[PDB]
Amino acid sequence: SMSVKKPKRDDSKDLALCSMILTEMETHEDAWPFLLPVNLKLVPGYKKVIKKPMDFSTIREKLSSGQYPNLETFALDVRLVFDNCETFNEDDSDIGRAGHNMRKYFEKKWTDTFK
Repeated sequence: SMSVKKPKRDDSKDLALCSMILTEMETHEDAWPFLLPVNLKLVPGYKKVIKKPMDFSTIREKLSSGQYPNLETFALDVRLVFDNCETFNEDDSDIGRAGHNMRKYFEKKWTDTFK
């Protein structure tokens, strides 16, 4: 509250560390469904159904342009990529499995870097 603060966590490396994690996600072999924005002209249903599209290239652009106020907003966008994937894809499909694998990969990197 006013004039009552928890001890100051050092957040000066967060930007660099989020960038590294994003690089690691981008270079994973199962990243291919998530690297670029879904083509809303060519994928039936996607525009209507997925209210907030998100992808790794868009996260990169946001990150590099100071559009994440903190590391939780970054994590929220990454999770949005996978939540979208689950909404639109059967679990039993290549893309469905890709999204599960990537989400796990991310959550491990996140816990190991910050938790």
